[PDB]
Amino acid sequence: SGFRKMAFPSGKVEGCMVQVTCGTTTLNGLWLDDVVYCPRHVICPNYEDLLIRKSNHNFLVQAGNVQLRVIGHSMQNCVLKLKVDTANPKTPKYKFVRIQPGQTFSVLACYNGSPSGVYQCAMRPNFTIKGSFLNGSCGSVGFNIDYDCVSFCYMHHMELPTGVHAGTDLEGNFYGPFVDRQTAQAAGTDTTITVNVLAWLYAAVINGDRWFLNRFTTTLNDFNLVAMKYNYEPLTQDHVDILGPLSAQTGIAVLDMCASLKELLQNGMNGRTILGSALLEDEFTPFDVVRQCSGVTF
Amino acid sequence: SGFRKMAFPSGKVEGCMVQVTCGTTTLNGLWLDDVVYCPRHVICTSEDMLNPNYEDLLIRKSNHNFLVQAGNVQLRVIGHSMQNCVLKLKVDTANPKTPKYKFVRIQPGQTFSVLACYNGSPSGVYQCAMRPNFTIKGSFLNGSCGSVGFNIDYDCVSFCYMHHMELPTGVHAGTDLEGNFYGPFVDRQTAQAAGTDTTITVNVLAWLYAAVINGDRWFLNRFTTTLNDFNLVAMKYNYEPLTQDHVDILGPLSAQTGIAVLDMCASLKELLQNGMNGRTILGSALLEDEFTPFDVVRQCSGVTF
Ligand SMILES: N#CC1CN(S(=O)(=O)N2Cc3ccc(Cl)cc3[C@H](C(=O)Nc3cncc4ccccc34)C2)C1
Ligand SMILES: N#CC1CN(S(=O)(=O)N2Cc3ccc(Cl)cc3[C@H](C(=O)Nc3cncc4ccccc34)C2)C1
Ligand SMILES: [Cl-]
Ligand SMILES: [Cl-]
Repeated sequence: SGFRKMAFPSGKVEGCMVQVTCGTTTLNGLWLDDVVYCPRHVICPNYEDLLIRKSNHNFLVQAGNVQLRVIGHSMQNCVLKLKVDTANPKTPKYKFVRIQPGQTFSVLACYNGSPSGVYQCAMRPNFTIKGSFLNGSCGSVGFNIDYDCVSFCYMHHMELPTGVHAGTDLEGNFYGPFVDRQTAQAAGTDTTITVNVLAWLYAAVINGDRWFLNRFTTTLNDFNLVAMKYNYEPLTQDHVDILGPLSAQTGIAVLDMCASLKELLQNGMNGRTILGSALLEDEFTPFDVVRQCSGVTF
Repeated sequence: SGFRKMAFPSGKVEGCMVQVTCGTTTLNGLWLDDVVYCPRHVICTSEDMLNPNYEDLLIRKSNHNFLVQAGNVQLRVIGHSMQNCVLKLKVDTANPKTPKYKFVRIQPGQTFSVLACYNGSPSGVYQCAMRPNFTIKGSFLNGSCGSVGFNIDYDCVSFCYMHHMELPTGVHAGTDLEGNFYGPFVDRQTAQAAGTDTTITVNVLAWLYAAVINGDRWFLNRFTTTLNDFNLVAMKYNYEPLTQDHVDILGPLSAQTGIAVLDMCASLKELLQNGMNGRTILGSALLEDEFTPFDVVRQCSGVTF
């Protein structure tokens, strides 16, 4: 029993974190084999012009108490790839994957190449993340672990004026319409991840919280008309299919659970809580609910 | 900016997790140097749990009855002893991944990270608090026994909790790493229930100071309160009494924000009376009590917004 915002164990990622310094800027880098990946704003804009003025020895890379020697450099989108002479002996099995809004991942927050904390978060529909980052956190990475393979999906680049965060995949492509420069940038109006709220309602049922269940059902179209009114993302047939296993385990049809959600949106919780929360939680995917209510190990 | 329930990076603890099997029971163990620590109930057979005589069950065991697996490698047990509710298995290999560590016993209100494991393999990491009733609101399934709680201040891992059991309300009970249980609990299947839980007042205050640091003051008021008047009100909402020690501990956060502890107490008193009226504080519609004053200082900026 119990339901917590759980992150993947961060060990395999901790062994990849390094400090990257260029001039007066210090941030975090990800050392995999003989390459260190970090945000290109460490050279700071005309990034080709700023980069051509740099030599290998201008980049100081520190792994623990050991200096790594930079022997090459190149830029890929908004990521700087620093070739080093030493391959990371702690390099785990890994992939670079680009995630979609609604997907969750673990963030290992680092400062000066040293990990300070791990937390779980979701890629919002507006492509920002509600993270916890201070100055110096740039280069901190997001990941998921499947068996023994680490799938790196996020690299932290910046904080927006509302306190939320923006970054790239590990190939340097931004999530969202953001740019790596000090210009007028703002997060778009966010929405609630509907398929995730439904997954969390199924987790509440699995843990014994059933007060919100009702005898009613709904069509997908009627549910989507109500979802649009409350700034909830549209629920698709793919979402209904993905929720299939949780529907079978609890005996509550997806559209039957949609009718419970509709009543919660139209009437509130009325002094009650669900899994110790007075808000409808949307940062647990259907897979996160299955994994936490089954004890999958890595 | 931002405020999340943040756990410590679990790497140093992952390298210590092993699987311990005795007969038909399999659970997790903590391998530090040449000793594996695990709950002593690994030697019980379910029926034993009603009234187990651990000394009697243990005397019938030899070293080779305990199977310890570290990854894909079997460790050889060369000695065993019981210390309170923990079994200490001496092994022939010292853990080369043993971090710098201490065993610390914590007080209610203190927070820690939990590395939840099954079959000696870590599955997830989350942040917890020792409730005032000595239970923890964890997320544990069958096979999680032996999972540990810890803090990593600086480069030293301080182990403070080992998971032993789930109570009928879904909450969890366990011991420090010397095998002493937190709370009036026993490692026996007896009628045992968690006492009435209360809200950790000093932690809610710390979290209100974190909200002010991050730029929110809507909940503040022009009033102050005495410590005694605050406690008379707080006790009516099932909040733990606030002591002079708590007021002293909140000193640094009071100086950083310019808001006296008893002025923050007056704000809390009003929040308990009025609720939030559609508003949130740090993305929460409830008053959060699982961040200590230390956690707020650790995570938040030194400059107030
Ligand atoms: N809005 C807003 C804030 C962030 N700015 S800034 O001027 O410090 N800033 C401009 C900038 C522009 C482009 C890029 Cl790619 C990076 C960056 C940097 C960046 O955002 N860093 C950070 C990242 N995360 C958490 C931070 C917390 C606190 C301060 C910086 C933080 C620096 C004011
Ligand atoms: N209440 C209640 C539940 C737990 N029981 S039990 O019979 O499985 N159980 C009695 C028992 C008694 C004393 C001691 Cl020390 C250990 C234990 C064990 C224990 O609690 N295991 C677990 C531990 N954690 C999370 C669990 C989740 C799900 C099932 C077991 C879980 C076994 C029913
Ligand atoms: Cl010791
Ligand atoms: Cl303590």
